[PDB]
Amino acid sequence: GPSVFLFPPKPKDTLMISRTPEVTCVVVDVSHEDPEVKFNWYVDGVEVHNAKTKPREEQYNSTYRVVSVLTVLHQDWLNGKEYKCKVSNKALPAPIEKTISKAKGQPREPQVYTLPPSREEMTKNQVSLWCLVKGFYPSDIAVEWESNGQPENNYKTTPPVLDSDGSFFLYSKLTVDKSRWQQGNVFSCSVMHEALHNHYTQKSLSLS
Amino acid sequence: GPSVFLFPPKPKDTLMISRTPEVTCVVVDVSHEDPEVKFNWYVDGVEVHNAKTKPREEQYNSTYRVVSVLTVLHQDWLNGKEYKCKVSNKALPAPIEKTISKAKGQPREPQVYTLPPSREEMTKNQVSLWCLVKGFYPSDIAVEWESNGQPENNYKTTPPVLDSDGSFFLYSKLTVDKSRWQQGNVFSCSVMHEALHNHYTQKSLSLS
Repeated sequence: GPSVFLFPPKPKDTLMISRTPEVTCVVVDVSHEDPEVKFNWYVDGVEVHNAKTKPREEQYNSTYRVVSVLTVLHQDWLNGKEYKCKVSNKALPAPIEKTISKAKGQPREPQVYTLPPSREEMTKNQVSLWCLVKGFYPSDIAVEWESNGQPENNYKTTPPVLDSDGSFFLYSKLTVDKSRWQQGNVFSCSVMHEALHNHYTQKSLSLS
Repeated sequence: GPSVFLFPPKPKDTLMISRTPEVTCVVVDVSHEDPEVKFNWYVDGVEVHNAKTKPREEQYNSTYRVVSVLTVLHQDWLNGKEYKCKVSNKALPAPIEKTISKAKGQPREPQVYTLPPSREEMTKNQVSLWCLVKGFYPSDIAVEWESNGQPENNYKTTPPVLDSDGSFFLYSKLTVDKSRWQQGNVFSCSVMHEALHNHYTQKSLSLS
C-alpha cells in the first residue's frame, strides 16, 4: 500500500527573509486501480487551505506519485507551529498522518574550523579541504563551499552527529584539482545557522 | 581551551570488506604555550596501541591542530564495540573523553524511489532529479548519483530524518544540464546500507 514522506523546510530557506520556506508532502505507490489522493493540511491542528498540489504523475512502474507543497511563514516556524499532512486514498485502512515542527531547545552557536590537505595527499591529481563544525543546536544547518564567488559543487557534508553535550557536529569535505590549491586560490566554507550573528559565518583557506 | 571531535567510520567503509573503516579523533585550539597532545584509545575499555597519529600542524591562528586515526575491523563494528578517544593536554582541567559505536537495534531495509524533473522546471538551463529513500535503520547510509559509469558530483543529500516508525528517510537531489536529460541519458541513484541484499541497490531514471 501507498507511502508518505513529509519533509521539513530547507535550513537556508527559514534563515533568510528573502526565501520561501515550505513543507513537502509526498505520496508514492498509489495504484492504478484507485489513483485519487486527498491531502488535508493542518497548522497546530487547524486545517489550512493554501497548499499547492501538483498534478499526479504516472511514474515508472504502474503506480502514480503525488506531491503537495505548503508554504510556511518564517515567524510560524520559529514559534514552533506544527505542520500535519493527512493523506487519504481508497486503498488505505485509515488515512496516513505525518507531522513536523521546529526542534525545541536553547539554540547554540556553531564553531567553524578549516583544515588544509595532508602531506601524504600532496602527491595526487586531486586534494581535499575540510570544514569542521560543532557545538551547534538545532541540527538544521547549511554548509557550503565556494571560491572566487563561484560555488564549488564537488563537496560532501556528513549528517549532523549528536555530541555528548546535546549539540551537533559534522564535517564538509571539498575536493579540488591540486593545480588550483597550488596556485594560491582562496577557498571559503560558508555556514548558515540560526545561532550565528546575521545567520551567517565564513572561514577561508589558502596555501602558505 | 582545546576541543575534540570523534567521527564514526564512513558508511561505505564498514559495508565493504575491500575498504578500511576508521575512527578519527580531532583536536583543535591547542595553544602555542603547551602544544603537546596525548591520545589514549580504548576498545570496549581496553587500551589499544595501533592508532596512527599525524604530526601536529600550526594551522591558521596561533594554535595547533592534531589528528589521531584508529582502524576498525568490520566484525568489531558489527558486534557493537565501543571506541573511546581520550585526549590529554596541560591546559586541561581533566582529560577529554569521547565515545562512538554502532547504533543498537533491528536493521531495516531502505525503499528507493526516483523522480523526474517537474513541468515548471523544464524551461531552465538546468534540471533536477530526485532520489527518495525511507524505512531504513540505522541512519548510516551511502547514497550516490552516477551516469554512464561517471560519478555525478553536483548532488546534495539531506541528513537522514527520524520518521514516526523509528526508521529514517532523506532525499538526494541531482542537478544536471537540461541538455543531458533531454538527450535520453540514464541517471542512477546507488544506495548502500547494511539491510540491503549485497549491501547495494540501484534505481535508474531517463526521459520518456
